[PDB]
Amino acid sequence: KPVTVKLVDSQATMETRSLFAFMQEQRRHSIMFGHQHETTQGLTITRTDGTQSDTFNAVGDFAAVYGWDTLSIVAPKAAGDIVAQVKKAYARGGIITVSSHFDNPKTDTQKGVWPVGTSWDQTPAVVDSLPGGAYNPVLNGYLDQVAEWANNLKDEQGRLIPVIFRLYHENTGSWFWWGDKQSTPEQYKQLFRYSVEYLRDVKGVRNFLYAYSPNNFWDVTEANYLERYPGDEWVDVLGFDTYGPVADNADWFRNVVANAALVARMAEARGKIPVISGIGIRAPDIEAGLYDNQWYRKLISGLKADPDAREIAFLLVWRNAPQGVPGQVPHYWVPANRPENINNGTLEDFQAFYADEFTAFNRDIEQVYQRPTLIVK
Ligand SMILES: OC[C@H]1O[C@@H](O[C@H]2[C@H](O)[C@H](O)[C@@H](O)O[C@@H]2CO)[C@@H](O)[C@@H](O)[C@@H]1O
Ligand code: NA
Ligand SMILES: [Zn+2]
Repeated sequence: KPVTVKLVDSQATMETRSLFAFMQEQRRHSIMFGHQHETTQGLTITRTDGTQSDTFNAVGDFAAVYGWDTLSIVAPKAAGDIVAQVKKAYARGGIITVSSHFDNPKTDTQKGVWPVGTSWDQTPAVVDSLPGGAYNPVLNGYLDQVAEWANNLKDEQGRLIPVIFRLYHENTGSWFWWGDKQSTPEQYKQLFRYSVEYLRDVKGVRNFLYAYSPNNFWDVTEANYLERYPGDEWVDVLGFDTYGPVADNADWFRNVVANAALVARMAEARGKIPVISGIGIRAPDIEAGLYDNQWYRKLISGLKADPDAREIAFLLVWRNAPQGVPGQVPHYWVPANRPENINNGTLEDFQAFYADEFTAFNRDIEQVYQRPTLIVK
């Protein structure tokens, strides 16, 4: 049966429309597991060509949702090209999402001392990057490259590969140049809308669903989520990102569930897909060598028990850095099939999460892209 969909891009390809329809249905039957750099970064992988993952080595299947970033698309592509690996993920029926760690359009010529000129350069650049602003051409250059990438991202039959494109995330904090100290809510909304319009209307991107993802709220209300929300005309996917303590984390887990419940209820009301677009133990705790060997079991237990939170389409955890990060300190979220994670109980935790009937990995999702749809618009 053909389902009626209303997308940000009413001219989206049939496969893109199908992806939306798939998640609309699937989300009330499972939660898909997502992983950033699934087949491009791992502690246990010997090839980064898109054929291996730490997830696969841990549980025998890939993540259902594959996350990557504009750090692999926009010059200087610090994270490396991902076209081949995206194509491999799509060929095995996976779902692709790309987040936007854009450089700072006001300061990107000044790179040298980290974090100058990067997403993490907190110099406000929202006002300055909108049309009329001096750095609008710099932002447009980034968007040009995203569009060229999207417009040429084709499968073996020459059809465009759908991507869930997540823009200006974690915007309710101030660690990024598009954050809440860097912009009024109206200015942020304009940046998001301008960028979607540029991609869709100026550059003709037809294979994107658009995702919005602030941080978790501690005062979990619709009014709070709506303050910087770009609007129903501009967003297909309602998400949030949340990172918590490794220890004494019951309150944080309740907050995860509350935020997921909110986005799920909002998504049903607004005809959107609710997701958790980024979730994990906070990086500093992992980097200190700490672990919670019940983390994944607590996550799935809490989510599936709640009648609203359970309705999210996916949750995504962050990258498994093969050599960690400079402190080298560990920086990974999927427990690896190796002595350290066997011994500390985290591998068992993740294997139990995989075994859970409500989690969906890559072999658990079928006919994602061939569903008939009608479009409103
Ligand atoms: O891959 C881009 C950088 O990602 C960082 O990880 C952050 C991420 O920026 C988000 O804030 C959220 O997902 O939390 C993640 C973990 O703290 C780090 O992995 C950097 O090393 C990357 O360059
Ligand atoms: Na679900
Ligand atoms: Zn159903």
